[PDB]
Amino acid sequence: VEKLPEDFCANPDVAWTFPKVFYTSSQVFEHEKEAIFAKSWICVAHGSELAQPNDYITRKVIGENIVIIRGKDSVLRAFYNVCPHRGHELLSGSGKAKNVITCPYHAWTFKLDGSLALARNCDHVESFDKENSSMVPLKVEEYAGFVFINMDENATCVEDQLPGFAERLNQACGVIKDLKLAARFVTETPANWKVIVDNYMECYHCGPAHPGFADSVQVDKYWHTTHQNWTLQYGFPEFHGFWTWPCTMFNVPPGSNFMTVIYEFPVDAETTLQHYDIYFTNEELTQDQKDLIEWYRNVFRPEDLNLVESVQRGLKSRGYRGQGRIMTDKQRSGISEHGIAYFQHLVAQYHQ
Amino acid sequence: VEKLPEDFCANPDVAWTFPKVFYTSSQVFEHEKEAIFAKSWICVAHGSELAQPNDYITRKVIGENIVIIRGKDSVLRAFYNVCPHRGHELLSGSGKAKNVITCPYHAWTFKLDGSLALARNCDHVESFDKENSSMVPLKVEEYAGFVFINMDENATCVEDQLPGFAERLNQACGVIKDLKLAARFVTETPANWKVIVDNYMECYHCGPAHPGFADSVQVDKYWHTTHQNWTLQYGFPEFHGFWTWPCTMFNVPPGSNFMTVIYEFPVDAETTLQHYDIYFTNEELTQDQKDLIEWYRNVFRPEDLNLVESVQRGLKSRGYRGQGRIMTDKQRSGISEHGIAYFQHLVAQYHQ
Amino acid sequence: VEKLPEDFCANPDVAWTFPKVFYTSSQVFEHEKEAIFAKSWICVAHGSELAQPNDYITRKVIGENIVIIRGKDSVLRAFYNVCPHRGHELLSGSGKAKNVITCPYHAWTFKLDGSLALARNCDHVESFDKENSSMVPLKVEEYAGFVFINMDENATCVEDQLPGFAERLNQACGVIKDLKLAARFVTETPANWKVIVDNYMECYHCGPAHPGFADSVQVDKYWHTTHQNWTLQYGFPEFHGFWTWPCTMFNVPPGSNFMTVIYEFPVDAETTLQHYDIYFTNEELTQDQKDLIEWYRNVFRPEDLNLVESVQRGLKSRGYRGQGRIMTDKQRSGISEHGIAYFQHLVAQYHQ
Ligand SMILES: C[N+](C)(C)C[C@H](O)CC(=O)O
Ligand SMILES: C[N+](C)(C)C[C@H](O)CC(=O)O
Ligand SMILES: C[N+](C)(C)C[C@H](O)CC(=O)O
Ligand code: FES
Ligand code: FES
Ligand code: FES
Ligand SMILES: [Fe+3]
Ligand SMILES: [Fe+3]
Ligand SMILES: [Fe+3]
Repeated sequence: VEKLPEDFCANPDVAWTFPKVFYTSSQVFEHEKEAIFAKSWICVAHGSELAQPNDYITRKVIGENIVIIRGKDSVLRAFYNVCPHRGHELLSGSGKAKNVITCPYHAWTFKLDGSLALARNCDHVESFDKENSSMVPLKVEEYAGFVFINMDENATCVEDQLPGFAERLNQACGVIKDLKLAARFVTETPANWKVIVDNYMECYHCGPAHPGFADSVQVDKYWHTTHQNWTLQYGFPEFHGFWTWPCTMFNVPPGSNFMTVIYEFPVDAETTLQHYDIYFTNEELTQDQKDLIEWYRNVFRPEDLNLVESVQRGLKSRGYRGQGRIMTDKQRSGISEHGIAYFQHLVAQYHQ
Repeated sequence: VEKLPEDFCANPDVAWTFPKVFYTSSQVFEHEKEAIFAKSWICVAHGSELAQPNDYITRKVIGENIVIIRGKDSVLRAFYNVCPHRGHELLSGSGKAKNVITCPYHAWTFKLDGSLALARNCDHVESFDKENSSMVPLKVEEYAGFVFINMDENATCVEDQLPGFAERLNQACGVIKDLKLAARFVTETPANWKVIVDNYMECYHCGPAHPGFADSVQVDKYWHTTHQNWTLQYGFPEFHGFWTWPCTMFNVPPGSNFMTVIYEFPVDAETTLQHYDIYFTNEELTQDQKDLIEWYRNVFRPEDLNLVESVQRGLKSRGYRGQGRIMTDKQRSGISEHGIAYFQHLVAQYHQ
Repeated sequence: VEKLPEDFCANPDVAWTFPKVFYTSSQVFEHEKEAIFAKSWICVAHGSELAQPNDYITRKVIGENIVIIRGKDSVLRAFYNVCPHRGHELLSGSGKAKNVITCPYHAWTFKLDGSLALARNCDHVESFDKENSSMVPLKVEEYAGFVFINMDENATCVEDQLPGFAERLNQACGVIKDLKLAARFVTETPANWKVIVDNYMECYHCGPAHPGFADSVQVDKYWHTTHQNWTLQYGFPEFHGFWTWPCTMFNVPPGSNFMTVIYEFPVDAETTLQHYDIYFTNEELTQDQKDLIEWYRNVFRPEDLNLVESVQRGLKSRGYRGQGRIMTDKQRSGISEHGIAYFQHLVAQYHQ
């Protein structure tokens, strides 16, 4: 029942953020849950986690426990992680599956393509239906070295969602096929998923909110350019910060020899599960990599987590007029907030 | 407003579990809360806890704090555990009440039958009603050596709910009257009460889910026969497992000299408080009895608690088609799931 | 949405408490939140906390984070604690502000009167509206030596809400202007705000529920007189206990040189934030004052917190008939509950 104009934030030079209800309403969240997150490609992992036959991972997004698994035939598949008998979860965590999936409850077994292998005693069950007792699939695709799922059977391909993105990312970081997961920070953040994207889409805040990092880095004339359902923040010692629709962020810091990736998995209007993954090419970490990981964990990320959490609380106040001015300038400077207008302009298209 | 056919699961040979909404909907739970648990006899304890005058226990079921108390006149009574003046709780925990109940807030005193003994200054309050300032009762009955409460004043008697059950239980365990509480495991379980019953009503899962247990024991016949709102699982050193409507289960393991009892006290659609009681006839326990209690606590029960918790999560998934096939076999073998159909057929009569 | 008669508890000699729904319903709370707490003067502190230029405190009441701040010009002001840019909270805790407020997010600065000082880069933002970018004020007034806020722009003055109260309080304690905060107990209490007022408005409970305190003191005359939206419990070495609409209580114990203040900041139907402040005229504390603080913290207050928490649980029971008799005696004795009737008669006017 809450709608946005089709031209909402179409002019970034004179633009404001959503009326606050869009950050807080459970009704708005339920619509975005089905119109956006059940019908878009959702990045869930780096390819290194699913490279070999029988490799699998599990993810939870908008209330759906999903298993992605590389088959014995090396075909990548994704399934709802729920047994078609009486609903027990099939796999937990991540690792290497055996040659069949065995349900922990009554030990029905499934091939890695989801088809029912053996249902105990089914020969003695009247009219047992073998073809509707398979695991339920969804779409999965490998794109740009990462892995995306899609709950909409009618989805096309990741490239139609993020045209040109793979090429640009492989141009910022040429070592993607050999990156390996070094650390993952798991946090349930009490902020709307769009508030966390807003926080990523500008550098207006890094001076005030990231003193130790911005003070040492003399970064001026850093540009934020929009493309097709993704954007690129590029600064100088190159920096790359990609945002991709709806809410996965890829960062290639100065060395261009490593990456950090932010995965946002919305839970409800005021809760978002975040994975903060750090990837290096070497499995054995040096102490310089170990220290860098702890700087991310204990110094950098807490500052951004605190910001979006305070904003979520303030957004409910009757003392917040309703919308915030997006501080875009004529020059599209490094401190311009125009990236927020691009993101919210796209979001508004789902609120017509 | 979610209704089931009257013939739901009337034919166990071709049957499926409830549509998933019945295990997850708060609307369904509120209906079951009032149509079943406020109008059925609810087992709360073994008789040994209330055998002497002034004995009392407290229970919480469907949001109601209940005090069950044996009066000075040796009459067993049950009351809502709330003062008639301004609503302070009257008793906590379990034990021996003094000869009057004294409310901790304004020290009104009540007799063990619920009557107001003395309300201070009531002589000076205009039109004070001594007889509607008594504790509010509900029905209680001793049946089969156990204690049942009922929130419906128009209820009849436990035998009308469970015809023949006491006669049959006393044949399975001839020493019930001499049982004493040896251990109680209290768990607030994140599963619908009906998922927990499903898990009790079949042995399809014992091989897969209780490996250490199914591996040691060579069971030479196993039958699940239905009766009158209760069922009996009987195996061969006999084993007896009774389920009684709505959700109390009584087990008589091989020795037949001790019992374990499962009490389910539903909290909401996705939460059930469970009591797992172990009763032996001797007050001082042997080292083998202590060992058996720890096997139940740390090996056996966690396996069943984990199953129902995983099922409750999987039942919410859009990848669960909706209903699960009840694996009934022609022979009604030891691993047949037909007990579930009987249970769910009874539940369905409450969703007309 | 069930309404009360205009004469509800108009006759204290024959009166009952609200039907239990008024203490538990979220719908009732939402009405009282907007009709009472967003339209009444809410006491937040003693003036001593805001006496000097740049002093500030923060409070939270009915979901609103408020900052009260004494400006460089020595004018006392209050603001919603939310940045007009993108909603980050502005200040935390209490203390001495710098000469401008700096937002932690993007470092907009505000003078202590709420007006925008500096918005970084605003010179390059098209059509930037500086005078609709100030912090949002609400009304604040110093009254009786304490500080009140009001969320209703059309509010008048505290004296219109509490006629004669300041005049009578300064007769109870003549040194209010020299008091200083000696101790504060902060508790999120799981009780409706009206249950907590009930608990304050009678001494019917002091004998049974405060045993160590009742036997210890000698009371030669104790009266509870009602006025205009406030009441006075007065005893003899005088004692004064003031309740003021809606739920701030001021205590002047026998020595009549110190004060105890209860602030209730409701959160929802079943949750109330309480501040219990103890004020002495000397800042450097004696051992007897220090001992007295601990008796309040660990002996006296826990008894009252436990009473209201148990009452809130009991009010939900179907075994509570619905309303409780207010134990008013014809002689308005020391243990008469007639004060509850006065309070509930005032509350009832909002449920017509
Ligand atoms: C894009 N930018 C620099 C604004 C956000 C940073 O990339 C934060 C991060 O990479 O975790
Ligand atoms: C009936 N059966 C054996 C399947 C369940 C077990 O009795 C559970 C139990 O004894 O606690
Ligand atoms: C009003 N009365 C005496 C009932 C309550 C006490 O004043 C509570 C208090 O002083 O904190
Ligand atoms: S739930 Fe998977 S086999 Fe029964
Ligand atoms: S509440 Fe039990 S006596 Fe007042
Ligand atoms: S939110 Fe306060 S300056 Fe950006
Ligand atoms: Fe940041
Ligand atoms: Fe089991
Ligand atoms: Fe008290």
